[PDB]
Amino acid sequence: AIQLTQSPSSLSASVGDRVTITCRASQGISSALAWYQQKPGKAPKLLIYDASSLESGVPSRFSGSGSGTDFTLTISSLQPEDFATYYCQQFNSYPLTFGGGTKVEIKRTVAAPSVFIFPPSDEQLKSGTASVVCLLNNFYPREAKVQWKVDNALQSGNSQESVTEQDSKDSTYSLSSTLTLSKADYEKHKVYACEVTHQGLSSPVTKSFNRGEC
Amino acid sequence: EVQLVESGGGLVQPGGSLRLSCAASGFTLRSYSMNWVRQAPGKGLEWVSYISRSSHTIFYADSVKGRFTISRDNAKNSLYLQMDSLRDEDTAMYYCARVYSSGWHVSDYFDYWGQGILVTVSSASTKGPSVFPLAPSSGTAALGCLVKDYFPEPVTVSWNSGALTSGVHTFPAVLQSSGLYSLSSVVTVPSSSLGTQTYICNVNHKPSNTKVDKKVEPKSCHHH
Ligand code: NI
Ligand code: NI
Repeated sequence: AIQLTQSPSSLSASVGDRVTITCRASQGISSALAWYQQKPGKAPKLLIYDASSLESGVPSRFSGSGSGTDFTLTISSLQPEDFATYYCQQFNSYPLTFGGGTKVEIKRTVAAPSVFIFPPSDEQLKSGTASVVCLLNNFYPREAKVQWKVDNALQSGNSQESVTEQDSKDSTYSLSSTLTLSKADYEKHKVYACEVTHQGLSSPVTKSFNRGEC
Repeated sequence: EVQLVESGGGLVQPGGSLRLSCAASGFTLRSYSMNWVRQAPGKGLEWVSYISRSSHTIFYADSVKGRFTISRDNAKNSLYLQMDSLRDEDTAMYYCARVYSSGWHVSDYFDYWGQGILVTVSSASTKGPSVFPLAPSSGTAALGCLVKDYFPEPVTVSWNSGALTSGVHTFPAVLQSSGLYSLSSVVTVPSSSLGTQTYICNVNHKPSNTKVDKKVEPKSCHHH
C-alpha cells in the first residue's frame, strides 16, 4: 500500500490569507494525486486531479503542485466558505488511499456569545427526566467554558456539549450545553445557572432561572 | 444530470447482513469502473472495493476481504455491495463513487459521488425521538426544540415548513450514556414578534417513519 501523510491536521487562517496544505507519499507516485474538499455531511467534491489540473467549476485560488513524493494544495486567498476538510488521494495503484485530512478553519475577530438558558418543558418532566439547555450563540473562537451551577454548586460529569459548523458568512460558532438529571434530583433544587467563560467576555456571564417562574 | 442514487443502508445487529445498491442514471454504468468508499463518523475516507467495467477485476480493502461482496448489474445500470457478518468497525457513511474513465492513462480519482447512505451496526434498536420545546422567556429572544432519545442517526429539523431558515442552528447529535442520540435545534427571532407569530419545528426521523411537529410558545402560568 501507499500511505499518504498530510500536514497539518488543523489550520487557523484569516480571510484573504494564503493557505498551503501538504501531502507526502510513502513512495513515488509521479503525478497521480487528487485533492478533494469535504463539507461535513456532504460527499467529497473533487478539486484537483493529476497533481495540478483544476476540475471544471473550481475557483482559481485553489491550485495544485508537486511531483513524485511531496505535494501541495494551495488556497491563494482563503474565502469564508472554504472551511472544510481537505483530502489528497493517490491513484497510482490500488488499494486507493487517502491522507488523514486537513480541517481548515476560518480566523476572524473575537465575538462574544449571546447566552440563553432553557428550563425543562413540563412534558419532559411528566416522563420523569429533566433536560436543562444552555445556548452560546454566534461566537468566535470555538474555545468557551460552560459551567453548570445548581443551587450554587458546581456540577461535574453530567452534561454534554455540541458545536455547530462554522457559519459560512460570518465564521462564527454556536454551542449547546445540556444538563441532565432525574425529575427527583431536579426537584431537590431551586436555582439553575449556566456560567459562560469566553475570550470576548471580560468576565463570566451567568444566565439562570428559579423553578417555574413565567 | 449524471446521478448516482444509492439506497439500502439501515441498522443491523452485529453479524447480520445488508445489501447496498447504487442506481446510476444519465450515463451507462458499463463505461466506468466503480468503487465503494466509506467514512466512519468524524474519521477519514477509507476505500472499500473496486469492480471492472466487465465485472472482470474486483479488489477489496483488507478490512472487508471475506465479508463484503461487490457486484454489478450493467443491464440495470446499478452497483451493489453485499455486506455479510457486519461489525462495529463497519458503521460508516457508504459512498458509491465513479472513477474517471480515460482510455490511455490512469485516472482512478472520483468524477462523481453518491450522496451516501448510512450503515449502523449496533445492538440497540430503532427508537423514535421525543420532541420538547425550548420555550422563549422574558430585542432578540431565542427558542427551539430538544429532539431527545432516538436511534439511529439521522434526524432533520426544519422550521415553519422550511419557511424559516434565517438564524437557525441545528446542533450535531450526541450519544447519551444511555446509548441513544439527542440533539437541539434553535432559532433566534425578534422578541417584538414573539406573541404574534407562531413557531413550529418539523422533526423528521426516517429510520422509524416518525414525523413530529411542535408549536413553541412562551410558558404562561395558569396551573394546579
Ligand atoms: Ni481475466
Ligand atoms: Ni401553584
